Amino acid sequence: ARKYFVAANWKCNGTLESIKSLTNSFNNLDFDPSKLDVVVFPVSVHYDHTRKLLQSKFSTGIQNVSKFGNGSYTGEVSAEIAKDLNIEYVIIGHAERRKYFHETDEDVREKLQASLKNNLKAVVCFGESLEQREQNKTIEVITKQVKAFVDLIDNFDNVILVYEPLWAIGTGKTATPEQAQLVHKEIRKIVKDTCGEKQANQIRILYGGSVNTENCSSLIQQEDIDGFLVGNASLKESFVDIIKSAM
Amino acid sequence: RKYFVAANWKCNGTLESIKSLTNSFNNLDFDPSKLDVVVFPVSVHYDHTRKLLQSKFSTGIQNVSKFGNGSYTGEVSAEIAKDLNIEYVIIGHAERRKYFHETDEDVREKLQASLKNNLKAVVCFGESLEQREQNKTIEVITKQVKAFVDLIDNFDNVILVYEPLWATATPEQAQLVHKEIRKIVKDTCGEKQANQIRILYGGSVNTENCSSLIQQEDIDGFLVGNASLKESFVDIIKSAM
Repeated sequence: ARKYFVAANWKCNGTLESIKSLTNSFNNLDFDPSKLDVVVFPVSVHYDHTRKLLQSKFSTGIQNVSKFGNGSYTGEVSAEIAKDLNIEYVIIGHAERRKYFHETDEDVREKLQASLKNNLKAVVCFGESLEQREQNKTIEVITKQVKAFVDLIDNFDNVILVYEPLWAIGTGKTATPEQAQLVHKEIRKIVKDTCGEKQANQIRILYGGSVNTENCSSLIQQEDIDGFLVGNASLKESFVDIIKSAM
Repeated sequence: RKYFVAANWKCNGTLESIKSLTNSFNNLDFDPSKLDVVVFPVSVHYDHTRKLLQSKFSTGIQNVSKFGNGSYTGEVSAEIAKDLNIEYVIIGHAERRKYFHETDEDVREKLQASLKNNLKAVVCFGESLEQREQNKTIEVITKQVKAFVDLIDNFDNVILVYEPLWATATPEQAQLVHKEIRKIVKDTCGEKQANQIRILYGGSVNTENCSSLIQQEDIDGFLVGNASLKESFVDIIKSAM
């Protein structure tokens, strides 16, 4: 049994009073952190505020980390600084950062190396576009993307994979649980081949497409879906029910 | 115009190093009504640094998003910065132009967003070594400044920074570029506006060279990097006192 993993990616949202209440509207929900991981990823300038308000059962992290260490990189947050602040998790390679800020697989690899080097846990995202899927390149692109960083994973509890089906985000199309499952299986096989069977069976793989209260239960019951990276729906108080689906 | 001395800590610091350095700084007496002093820590250090620093010190962040709130994982909107009462933002720093491909279009959009949310902007620009070697210094800087200068409303609330990426720079060279920068503001904005606007030197500034830079007619302060990590930074503040 892999520990399930449910993550709130607030993205660029929130406003002091908004957090505060939502963090309290969580919080009341009882769960055991020894059996289920729950991580909240607020905006960097909300981290301290959100960490204080959330109870120890909730893990926290930030939505990006630098590929450079400390030094002359205006605007960046190093893994070193994140370590010092006891920031536990980092998100790496999110589709939005690949798209809008030109993050490559080389960046993902380097960000992951830096994060592990400073005892950080990494939520690493990847996935294929619609036209890559239309040409039966799903397995090809995902293999390339995963192989870009997968040889760096030391402890397989501390690195968590996220499949974001870019092909069914802002495109019209929509992924069924069976399709997600089939890709998740393939992702696990890639980890099996490159790292070993035990490591592949240990590693959490989350679904990072559109997750809400309506579809969450039918996704988590899939064999190789171990949780979610939730966006839009993690801004709502009902997110607590998405946590209950993995409970 | 008020002189303006800014600490750009870049990607440096620890909770402890900031407790002491911020205490060092607090001891130095100065009047915020006569001299602006801004500290730009890394985003995850902002709250920590704001609490420790006394009200006389202004604070800000080292970058801001060009998008508003929404699906932009990793970004900090001017909206969010407003809500947190963050006063200043740095825009268009050389390191972000270089490593993260920030353009003049980005600078312009980040500035618009910042003003739109009542934020003060420290806007950087400057020419590379090869641009300087081909006598394009004035050309590049004119292009870079003109990219955003038509957006400035209150000329106390937007502060220019000339960073000689090409380096280092002597005070005469800096002064000559600063003069040209002011002229661009003068004849593409107005007289009271160019004489109002602060223009900082953003190259390597330390205790040795700070005094000879600030005495130049058109140098109104600094954006200090490396040297702003030290307790001696307080002496760089004294040079503009």
